Amino acid sequence: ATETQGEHTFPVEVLISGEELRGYTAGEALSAGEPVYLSGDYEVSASSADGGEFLGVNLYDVASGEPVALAGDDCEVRVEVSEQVTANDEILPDGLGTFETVATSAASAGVAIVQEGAASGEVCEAYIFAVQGTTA
Amino acid sequence: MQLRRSPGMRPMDRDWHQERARAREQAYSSDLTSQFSESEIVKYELDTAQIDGSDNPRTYIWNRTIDLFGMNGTDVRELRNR
Amino acid sequence: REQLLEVVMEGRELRKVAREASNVINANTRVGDVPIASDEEFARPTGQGAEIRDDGETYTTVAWNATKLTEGSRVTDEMRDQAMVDLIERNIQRVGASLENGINRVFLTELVDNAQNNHDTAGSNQGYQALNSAVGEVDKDDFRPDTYVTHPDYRTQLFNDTNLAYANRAGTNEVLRNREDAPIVGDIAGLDMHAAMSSATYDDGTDIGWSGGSETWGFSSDGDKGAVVYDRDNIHTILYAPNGQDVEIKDYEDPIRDITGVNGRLHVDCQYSQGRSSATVQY
Amino acid sequence: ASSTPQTNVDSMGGGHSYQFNGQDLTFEDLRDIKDVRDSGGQVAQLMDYKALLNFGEGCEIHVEGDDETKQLVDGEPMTLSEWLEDAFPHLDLLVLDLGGDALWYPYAVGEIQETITGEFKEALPAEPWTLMPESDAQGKVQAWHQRTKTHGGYQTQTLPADDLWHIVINKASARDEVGISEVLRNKDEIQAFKQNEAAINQAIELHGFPQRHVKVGKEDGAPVRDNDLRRVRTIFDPRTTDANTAYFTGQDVDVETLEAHNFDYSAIHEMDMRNLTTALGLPLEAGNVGADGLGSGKPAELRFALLKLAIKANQRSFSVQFVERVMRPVVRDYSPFDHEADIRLEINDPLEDIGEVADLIQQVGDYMTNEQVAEKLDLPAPEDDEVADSYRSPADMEKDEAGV
Amino acid sequence: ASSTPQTNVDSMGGGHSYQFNGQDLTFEDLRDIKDVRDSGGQVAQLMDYKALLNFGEGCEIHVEGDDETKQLVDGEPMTLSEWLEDAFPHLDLLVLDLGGDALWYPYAVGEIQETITGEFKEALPAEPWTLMPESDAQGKVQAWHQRTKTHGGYQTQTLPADDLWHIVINKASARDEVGISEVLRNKDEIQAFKQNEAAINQAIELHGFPQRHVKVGKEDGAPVRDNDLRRVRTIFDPRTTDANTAYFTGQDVDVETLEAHNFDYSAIHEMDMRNLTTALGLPLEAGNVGADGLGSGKPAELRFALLKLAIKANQRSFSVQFVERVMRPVVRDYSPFDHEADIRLEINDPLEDIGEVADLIQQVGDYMTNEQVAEKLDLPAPEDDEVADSYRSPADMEKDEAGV
Ligand SMILES: [K+]
Ligand SMILES: [Mg+2]
Ligand SMILES: [Mg+2]
Ligand SMILES: [Mg+2]
Ligand SMILES: [Mg+2]
Ligand SMILES: [Mg+2]
Ligand SMILES: [Mg+2]
Ligand SMILES: [Mg+2]
Ligand SMILES: [Mg+2]
Ligand SMILES: [Mg+2]
Repeated sequence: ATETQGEHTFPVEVLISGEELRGYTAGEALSAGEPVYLSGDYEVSASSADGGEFLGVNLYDVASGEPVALAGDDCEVRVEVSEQVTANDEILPDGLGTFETVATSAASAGVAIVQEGAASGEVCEAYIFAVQGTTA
Repeated sequence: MQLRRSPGMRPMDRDWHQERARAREQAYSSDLTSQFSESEIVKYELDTAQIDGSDNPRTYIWNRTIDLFGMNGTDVRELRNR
Repeated sequence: REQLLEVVMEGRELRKVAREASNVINANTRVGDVPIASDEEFARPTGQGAEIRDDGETYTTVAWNATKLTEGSRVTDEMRDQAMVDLIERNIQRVGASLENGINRVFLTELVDNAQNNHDTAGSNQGYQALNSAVGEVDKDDFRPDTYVTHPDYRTQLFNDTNLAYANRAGTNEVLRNREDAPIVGDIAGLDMHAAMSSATYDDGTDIGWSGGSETWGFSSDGDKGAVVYDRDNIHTILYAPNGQDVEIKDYEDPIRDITGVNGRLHVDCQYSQGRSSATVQY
Repeated sequence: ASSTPQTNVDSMGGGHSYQFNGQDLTFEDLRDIKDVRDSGGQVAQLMDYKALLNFGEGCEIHVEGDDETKQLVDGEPMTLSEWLEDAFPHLDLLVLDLGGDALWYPYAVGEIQETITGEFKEALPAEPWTLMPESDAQGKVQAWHQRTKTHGGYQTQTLPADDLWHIVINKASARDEVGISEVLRNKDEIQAFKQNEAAINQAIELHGFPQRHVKVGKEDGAPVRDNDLRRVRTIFDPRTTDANTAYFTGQDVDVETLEAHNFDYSAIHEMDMRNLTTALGLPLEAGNVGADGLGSGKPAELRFALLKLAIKANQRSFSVQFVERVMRPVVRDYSPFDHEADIRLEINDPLEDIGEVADLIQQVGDYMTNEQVAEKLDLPAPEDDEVADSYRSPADMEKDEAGV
Repeated sequence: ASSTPQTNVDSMGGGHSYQFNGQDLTFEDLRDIKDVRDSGGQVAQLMDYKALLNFGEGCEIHVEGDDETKQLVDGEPMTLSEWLEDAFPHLDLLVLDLGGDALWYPYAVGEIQETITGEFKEALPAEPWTLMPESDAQGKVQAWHQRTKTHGGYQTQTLPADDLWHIVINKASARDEVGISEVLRNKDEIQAFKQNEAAINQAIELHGFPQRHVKVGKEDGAPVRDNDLRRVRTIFDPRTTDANTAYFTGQDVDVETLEAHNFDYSAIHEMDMRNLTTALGLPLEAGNVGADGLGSGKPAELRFALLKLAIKANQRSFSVQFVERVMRPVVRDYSPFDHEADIRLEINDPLEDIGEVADLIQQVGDYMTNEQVAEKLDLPAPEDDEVADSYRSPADMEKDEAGV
C-alpha cells in the first residue's frame, strides 16, 4: 500500500503502534500488510475470505520459507480495504490480501476495528483486537 | 515501526545497494526467475533493478575454443574504438 | 571496489513562521488564562452637583489549553548498523520538523478561523488594494495591524500587481528581482512584517488525528481565505513543556526487543487576545 | 578587518531542540559517561592512568617579572606568585580532579566561592555529568543547565555563564566552546572491548578445562534410562571424587573426556587491549600487555615521544584555560596585583628522568645560570640574586669567597 | 619576462572549487572528512599522532637583526619579536590547531579579529569543513563560500578572499591554491582498513572460540525432532554449565566440538596497519605494530630520517604561509614596526634528544658562541652581549674575572 508524492510512490509504514511483534515462518510468498493465519507449526499463510483464519498482518515482503514478522492483536496498522469503511466498523480478512467489513463478509465478528475511514482500494487505520482460528 | 526488510526502508540498507549491484554484474538475462532465488528477487526488489546482462563483464569477453593469438579474456569495451 | 553513493535526497519542506509571526508565551502550566480588560468608553454628561455614577474597569480572560503534539519513530537495532546514513539523526530531524509544522498548523488555523473582520475582494483588485482594504477593516475596529500571513497563490498574484512589479510604481525594483525576499514585501500598507505560509499548513481536517477548521485556506476559487492582516501582539502562541522551555526529543531502547526509537513532544495552543485586531482577505 | 566573527559556526539552535539539545549530547549521555567511570574494571583503570599521566605529577605557578609585583598584602610583602600559591594551596589536587574530568567529559566546570567576609575561598568544581551548556549563534556559552538526583526527583535549574567557569581539553574545532567526550567518541570501541572480554571469560569456563563424559551401556545393546544414569552419576560424582580414586567396571561403561579445546585467548586479549589502548591514545604497555620488537630501540623512542607530545598538548590546553578563566578573574576581583600580568601554570612532565637532567647539568652547566639549573633540577633558586644570576656553581662562588 | 602567469592551469573555467581529482570539491566531501575525524577509533588516533608529530612540539619566533628594531610601542620599548610574542601569546596551540586542520582538510582557514577599540585581537580560525574556496581561470581564490547547520536547516553566505586567510600543506602542484585532503586522497585505503577490521572482529566472534555441538540419536536409528532437542538443549546449556560439569549418557548421544578454527588474524592486523600507516605516511610503529630487523642499526636510522624529513617539509610549508598570510598583515595593519622585516616562525623538531645535543656541546662548544650554544640548548641567550657573542663559556669568563 502506497502514498503518492509527485513522481514518487512511497510504501506506507504498516505498523502505527504496538509492542507485540512475533516471528513466524512463511508457508508461501507474502507481501507487507497482508493478513495471515496459522497453516503449520509456527508457519503462516495468507488468510482466506471469511472467519477462522487470522493471527496478524505480515510486516514485510517474503519468499516461501523465509522468516516473517507479524503485528498481532494489540497493534494499530495501516491496511488496505477492498470496500468503503468508517470509524467503529469491524473488519475481517478479505481473501484478496485486503480487509473488508464484517457486515459484507459471511462472518459475524471481526479481528480489527477501523479508527480512520477509507474508500474502496484505500488505506484505513485500524486496531487489531482479536485472532480467529478453526472452531468448526 | 520499521524493520530492516520493511518496504519503506529498503533504500537505506547498504546491503540493498551492494546486492543489487552484484545482481547487475552477475546477470546473463532480464529473465530473473531463470537465475535468482525467490528470496533474492523479493529481498532485493530485483524487478525494480535494470537487470539485463549488459553490466556483466562476461557478455563482452572473448572465449574461443582454440586461441593461437592470446585473444581470449579480452573485453571488447576496452578496445581503442569503444 | 564497490563505493556506494552515500547521499539521501530531501522531501518537501514547509515554511515555519509562527514563533516570529505571533506573541510566544512560554507557559508555566499546560492550562492557564490571559486577563483581558474591557474596551474604553465615553465619559458621561452630568448635571452640576449630581452624583458621579460608576462604570469601572471590568475584566475577562482568554484561556489556553496547550494540546500535546507528538511524533514518534521506531527502528530495529540491526538496521541502525546497516543504514547508509545516521538514521537516528534523520529521524530526529523529521520528528523536530513534524513538531514545528504542528505549531504552524495550530497558529494558522486559529489565525484564519477566529479573525473577526473580512475583506471580500469579489475576484477583483486582489493585490495592494486588498491589503490596504484589510488594514481599513481592522482600522474600523480601532486596532492597528502590523503583520500579514499569506498563501502561495496570494503571494503569486500579489507579485503580478503592477504597483509592486513596476520599479517606478514601487519606487524600487526589489520585487521584480528578489520576489518574496524583497524588503518592500515586509514593509507594505503600514505592516512591518510578512509571514509567508505553506499551503498544507492550515487544518483542512483531511490529515490524520486533526479535526478541521471552519475556512478554506487558498487563493484560487470563490470564497478562499488567502491572507490575514493582523496585529502580531494580539495573537498568542502558548508553548508548554514539562522538561524545559521548548520541544523535547527523547531517544530510547526498548528494554526487551532490540528496537530503538526517537519521540518528540510539545504542548501548544493559539488564542487571539483581540480577534477584532485581525482581518482575512477573501477571493 | 572586523571586531566580530564574520564566518558562521555550524552550531546554532542545538539542532531540532535548543535549551535541551536535539542531536548534540544530553543529560542521559552525560550519565552514560558517569556509568563508564563508576563501573570499575579495565576501561576505568586505563582512563584513570590517562588522567594521572596528564595531571598527576603536579604543577608550578610562574609570573614573568614577579619581583616587580612586590606589594604589601596585610603589612606583609608578597609577590603575585606568592599570593597565588596562598590563594590556591592545594592546586596539585585540583589540577588532577579538573584535568581528569576534562579528559572523561567534554569539560571540567565549577564556581568561584567566597568566604562570608567576601575574600576568595576556592575555585569549587561542580559534578560535570549534572551540567550542560547553552550556547549562542557564535558558539559561545551563555547559560548552564543543571539537573541532579535529589531523593528521586530531578532538581533542575539554570545559571548564567557569568559566574561559572569551564575548561575544554578535547575540541571538535578551535571554535568549539563545548568540547568532545573521549568516552562518547569511542563508545563503540569501549562496548566491543567489554563484549569480547565477556565472550573470552565464558569461553574459558566452557572450553578451558577438560570435562568427564561417562558413556553407559553397550553400543546397539540394552538402553539406559535417566534413573539408571542417576545411579551411575552418584558413583562418578566429581564433588565426591578425589585425585587418586580408582574405578572398576564391566566392559559396557566408558569414561571418555571432553578435552580442553585449544584456543588462543591470550592473542584475543592482546588484540582487544591493542584496539582499546590505541582508541584511548595510550601505548599498549599501559594495558599490562607487551609486544615483540616494540619494547626496544628507536621503535620504543617513537611511541614514548608520541605519548609525551599528546601529554604536552593536553597540558598546554588546560594551563591556558585555567589561567585565563580561573586565575585571572580571581586576581582581578580579590587581589591588589595587576591581573594583566604574565601568569603561567606549568604542569610537570610525568616521564622526566632526574638522572638524565643530572647528566645534562654535568655536561652543560657552564652555559646555565644557577636559577636555570635550580629550575631544571626542581629546586628553589639561590637566595642571593647575583648567585642566582651567575654561571659558576654556588658552591664554586662560595670557595672563591672563602679564598677571598 | 612578464608580470602575470602565461602558462595555463587545469582549472574548470573558474567559479568552481576545482581540485586534484579532476572535479569539484563539495561540502559533502568536506563533511566526509569531518566524519573520519570525529568518529574515533584507530584511523582518528593515527591522523592525531600525525598532527602531534608535525606541530605538537611548539614554536619559536625569530626576526633577523631584531635588536635594531627597538621602538616605543606604548611609552616603553619593544622589538618586533617582543611585539609578535604579545600579539600571539598562545601560538603553540594555534599552530597545533591550524597545522592539524591543514593535514586533515585541504586547507586551514580563518579571519583576523579586532578589539572594540580597533587594535588587533587575534587570528581566529574558522571551521574548515564549513568553508569552500572559489578559484578563477588561473587557479587563484577569489571568494570563500560557506554553509553551516543552524536550527534544523543551513545558513549560507559568500565572503571575499580579501579578508580571510588560508594555509595549504598538501598541494596538487606549486600553483594549487585549493590543496588536497589526505583523507579524501586515501579514502579507499581508509575504507579498506575499516572493512578488514570489521571482518576480523566478526571472524573472531564466529571462529575464534570453540563451540559445543551435541548430536542426538543413533546414526541410521530413530529420528529426534526439534521438540526433543529442546529438552537436550536444557541439559548441555552453555549459559548454566560450569567449568567442572560432568556428563552421563547412553551410547546414542555424541558431544562434539566445533574447534576454534585457527587463522592468523594477527598477521592480517599487521598487514592492515602496514597499509594504513604507509598510506598516511606514518612509520609502521605508530600503529602499535612492529617488524623484525627494522628496529635497529642503519635500517632504523633511515626510517627515522625519512620521518624527520617529512616533518621538516610540512613545518617549512606551514611556517612560510603563516608568516606571509597572517603575521605580515598583522604587523602591517596594527603595528608600528616594518612588515618587510625578515620574520621567521620556526616549529620545534619533535624527535630531538637533548642528550645528543649536550654531547655535541661538550665536543665542539670551543667553536660556538655562547648565544649559539643557548639556541641549540633551548635556553635564553646571556643578558650581556659581550658574553653572549664570546666563544668560551660564561662560567669560564666568570672564574677568570674572579681570578683578577
Ligand atoms: K464475500
Ligand atoms: Mg499499544
Ligand atoms: Mg482557566
Ligand atoms: Mg446616591
Ligand atoms: Mg460602561
Ligand atoms: Mg470589525
Ligand atoms: Mg537575487
Ligand atoms: Mg514600514
Ligand atoms: Mg531390548
Ligand atoms: Mg523408524
